[PDB]
Amino acid sequence: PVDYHLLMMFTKAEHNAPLQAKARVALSSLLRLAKFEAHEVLNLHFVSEEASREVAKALLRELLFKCKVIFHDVAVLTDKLFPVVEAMQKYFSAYYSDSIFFLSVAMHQIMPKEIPRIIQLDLDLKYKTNIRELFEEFDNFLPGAVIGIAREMQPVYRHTFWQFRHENPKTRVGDPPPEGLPGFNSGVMLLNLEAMRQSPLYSHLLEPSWVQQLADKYHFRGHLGDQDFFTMIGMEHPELFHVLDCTWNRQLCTWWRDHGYSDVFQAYFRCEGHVKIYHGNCNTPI
Ligand SMILES: O=c1ccn([C@@H]2O[C@H](COP(=O)(O)OP(=O)(O)O)[C@@H](O)[C@H]2O)c(=O)[nH]1
Ligand SMILES: [Mn+2]
Repeated sequence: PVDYHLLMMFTKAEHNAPLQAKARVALSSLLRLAKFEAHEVLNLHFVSEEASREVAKALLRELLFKCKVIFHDVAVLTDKLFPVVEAMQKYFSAYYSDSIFFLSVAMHQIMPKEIPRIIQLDLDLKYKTNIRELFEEFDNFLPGAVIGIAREMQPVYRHTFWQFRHENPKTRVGDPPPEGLPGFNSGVMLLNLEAMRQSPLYSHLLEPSWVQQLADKYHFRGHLGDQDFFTMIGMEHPELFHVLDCTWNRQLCTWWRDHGYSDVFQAYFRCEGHVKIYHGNCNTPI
């Protein structure tokens, strides 16, 4: 048998109608279109609390290749994360309870060594293709590339990196694609735990003094959590990241188009081609 792992955040879903609607659109599209071979098996991980764990199990019954469903305890992962991720919530969430928002960053240390690869996914997504196809992007990784991640389709990182761009007028940090680095979106993340455990550079970029050094270089104080870490790391060492085509995560949020970036917005939001996964971020309907 061959294992394919997906991870999803499903916290505070109890008495949440907007969230449960999203998780219905997401999980229904995922499973209705997901097709695997008979020997191999799809593993669906969830980090949820006892309360939302019930909500998930109840939702999966309506929608059930074998597909094993694993539930991770929110508190257990948080408690495991905290000693590793304390020194970077003061830069990317600029107190203890909010350690679970940096899960992707330390996925290799939290997950068992038995798991070599995982795809962490948002629940405001809509799947337009078979999810087995996305796993094929792992093969397109360069050696020394640890994370598969789609680029950010809003000029958020213009505003976040403002002081660095103010000081470096020639920089590509915060610039639109294809010539510039717009930053990353955390909605669809291909985490190569095997590569993460083995990459010395990534092992060092997780350390406090390194984080401090790099945040200070970019004058970085963000609020986007794990997404902020990868994005900032992506500016220094872009080769750690395998940039997924925009069609694998087409964010639909247009907030910044109407709140300051009307002119440059398109250069970030643009994504030509047949969409494979939609991302209805900032509550944008699909
Ligand atoms: O109350 C919540 C809200 C969100 N999420 C999860 O965290 C992810 C990030 O939230 P959201 O989609 O709002 O992020 P955005 O893409 O809007 O920045 C979602 O996909 C959900 O899986 C959660 O567990 N509880
Ligand atoms: Mn989202």
